[PDB]
Amino acid sequence: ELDQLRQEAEQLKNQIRDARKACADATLSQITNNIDPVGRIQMRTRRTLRGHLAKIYAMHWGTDSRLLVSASQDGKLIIWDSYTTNKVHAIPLRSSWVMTCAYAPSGNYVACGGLDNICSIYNLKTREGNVRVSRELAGHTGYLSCCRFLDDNQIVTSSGDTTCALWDIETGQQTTTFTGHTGDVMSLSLAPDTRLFVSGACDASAKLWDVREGMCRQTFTGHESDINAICFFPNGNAFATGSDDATCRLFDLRADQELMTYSHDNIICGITSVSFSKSGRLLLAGYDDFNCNVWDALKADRAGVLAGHDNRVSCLGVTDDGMAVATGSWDSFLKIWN
Amino acid sequence: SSFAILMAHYDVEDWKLTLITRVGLALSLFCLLLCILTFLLVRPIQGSRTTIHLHLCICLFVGSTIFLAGIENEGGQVGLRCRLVAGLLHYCFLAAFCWMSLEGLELYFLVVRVFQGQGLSTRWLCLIGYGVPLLIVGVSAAIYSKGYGRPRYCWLDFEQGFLWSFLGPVTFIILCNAVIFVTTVWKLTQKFSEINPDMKKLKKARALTITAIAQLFLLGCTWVFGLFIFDDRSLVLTYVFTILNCLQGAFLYLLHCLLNKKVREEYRKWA
Amino acid sequence: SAEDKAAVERSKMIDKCLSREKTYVKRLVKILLLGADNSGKSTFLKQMRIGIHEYDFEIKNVPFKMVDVGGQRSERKRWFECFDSVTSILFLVDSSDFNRLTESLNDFETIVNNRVFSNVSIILFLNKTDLLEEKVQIVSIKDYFLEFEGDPHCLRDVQKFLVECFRNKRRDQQQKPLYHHFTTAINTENARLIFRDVKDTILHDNLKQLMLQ
Amino acid sequence: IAQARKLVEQLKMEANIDRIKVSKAAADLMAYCEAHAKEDPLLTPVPASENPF
Repeated sequence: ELDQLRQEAEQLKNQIRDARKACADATLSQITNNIDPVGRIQMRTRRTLRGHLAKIYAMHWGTDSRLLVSASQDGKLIIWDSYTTNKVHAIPLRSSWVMTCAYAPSGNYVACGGLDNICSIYNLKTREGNVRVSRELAGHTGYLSCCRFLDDNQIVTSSGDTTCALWDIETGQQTTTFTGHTGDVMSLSLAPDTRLFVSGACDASAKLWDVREGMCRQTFTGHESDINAICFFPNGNAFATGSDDATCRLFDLRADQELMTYSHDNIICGITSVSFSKSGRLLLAGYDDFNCNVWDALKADRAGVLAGHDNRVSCLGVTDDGMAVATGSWDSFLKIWN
Repeated sequence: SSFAILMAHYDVEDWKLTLITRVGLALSLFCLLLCILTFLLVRPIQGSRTTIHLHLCICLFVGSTIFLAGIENEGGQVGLRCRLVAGLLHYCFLAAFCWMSLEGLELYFLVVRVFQGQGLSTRWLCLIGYGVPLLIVGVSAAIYSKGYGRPRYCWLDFEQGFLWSFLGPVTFIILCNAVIFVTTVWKLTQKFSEINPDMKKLKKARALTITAIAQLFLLGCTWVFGLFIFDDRSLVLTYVFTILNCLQGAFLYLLHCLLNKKVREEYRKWA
Repeated sequence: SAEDKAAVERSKMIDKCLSREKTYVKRLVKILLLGADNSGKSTFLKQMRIGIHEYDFEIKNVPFKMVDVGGQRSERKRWFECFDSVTSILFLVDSSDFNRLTESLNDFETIVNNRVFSNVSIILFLNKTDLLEEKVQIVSIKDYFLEFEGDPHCLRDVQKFLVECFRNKRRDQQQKPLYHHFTTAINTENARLIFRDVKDTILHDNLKQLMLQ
Repeated sequence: IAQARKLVEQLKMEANIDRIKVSKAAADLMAYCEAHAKEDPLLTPVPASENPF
């Protein structure tokens, strides 16, 4: 009984590998050989956001591309006005080991979580300007690693349960649970149409999930270590993935295989965060070597270097209009680049 | 002419002392400029240590420059410029000793009040090390302004006991820093075996000696040889003080930039 | 322009609050607290007061933060690097319970040998010492540990064996020492013991910084 | 028992997926990048009058 299913799984894996090989006729680099390079890209620090007292582990932009939320080890969230370098809110947290933070697309709520196994929802716009815990989401049996709002009422969280969950904030219940990972899920990325999302876990695999149906559409492999960051392409038909093997990879949903690899011999440190520009031509990646590298997403070439930080660049972020890039680091500073 | 004029209770005169002072002070001024650049540029070593080191080096550089340019008197008459340079030298070297006492206080914060965060900020450090000298120089000038300048050199006056306005603070700081130095050496010798388990005994002696000498040059205990300069009977002590204290900037540069791993790393990264 | 001034004033108030807590942050000492359900961890915490829980208290005007990891293990780099700024690891063990001593030793070996916890000290508390005197002279630790040498009915031999067993689970490059105390969870001297061990650890760090080479 | 059956069923759903050629996918990514290059402030820097930073 067990042997037959074990052999069946191997046959199915071989069939999937054969289909992926059959769909691979011409590499992305070969097709993009004739596209001219983007050239050297120089970005300068426009703003430096100071005020955090410990390592910044997370950061998220707003839909207005002006407001910014950041999370640090000192145990609080700060809402920043990036245009004017003004602190709009400073929200103390019950647990100081926060690892992720989310900003609702409406701008009315922020989320955070970490080793406390809770996704805490804060209402930014209450009566007389008091920020309080709107909802505490419990049900994860491991540390919560990422969270992204779908709307003001539902949110997707990833944890160390090797599972992801879709929540209903009004009821505080897990509407849908996404299972199938074998390692701790470290990253999430919502598709632009909010219908799909990809998750990267500590099993060198990325899984594409359907929010409504709660099933794994596709599984992507190729990495050799723990996937720390993941992000869709702007059109939603592809996504990028950074891991601890000092390698970024670009995966196509429809081709269901890796397209091209972003790596260099001089880079040996892990990748903490990845992000795309507004057109998808640039792949920005944050590294443990205190630096952020800009990659030509179509030619796998280092377009530029963001080298203003003194410790581990732990998070990146590109605004919706693509104007600026925010880099968070372990030196308790956020820098805005153009 | 000689560096021992800062401590001497008489007019010391020796061409050898003057030549030693000039050569050593030129080398020390070069090394102190390097020290200021290192302490202002090397980011990884920034802290209270580096702040006190930098301001001590600044005070030593300014004092040594004023000493090299204007310690000699011409014509045998005490003019206004002689009083001005006497007061400036008094302020500069008293500021250097105040920053040395701040070195000692920080060392106390390291080895006695071990827990960090209980200390003085940069503003308070600057206020102490630059305003206590201002207070002492102002009070001394208000009481006895005629004590600034001599017909031979432009440095205080030993006839009325005015040199003790510089010696007394120096003596107090030296005794306090000696106490904290002995405490630091005792704790360091107690804990070296735990810190470095497999560095043997000869290298133990070498490392302990180098660390103790670096702290000695920080704390100003090398100026204790100048407290016993009253007559020609102390030529050996005078030469010892002059050699050890004209090379103080060079020794500080060696032991706190060339013997620091982070400074060497930043130097390699710069080239 | 009306709203801009109000926004700047609100930012200034937030900055003042952050500056007020910055001095506390730069002066805070963090300790990991690890223990099982039989280790008397709850009684120990209650005596000093008189998911992961943070306990804030002060000993001799020094702010301390004990981080109680309630049996949660992750063996991942992120979970361990969340605790890369602690000065010490406090480990409570039920010294009487010989049947669960191997599990405690295995947990100790898994935790203290991580690369993140290099250059942090270990404070090892062997609780239930009064219960050892009862259990010693009744059962033999050789029945659980065949490598034991000495008199199993002697308390000093058993205590030395326990401390040696915990010390041997630490791999090479032991930069910081291991502190062991034979105490009870209701003892009133425990806070002073932790204070002295942490002070010694920080003195070790300070003198190593004073080291020129 | 249940885990092996679930893994086999999930791999069956993964296998029966309409895949396309990687040439077409690369062409689509190229077309998207070329169609929006003028709308990328990071790729094409904006004049300082229209830069809010």
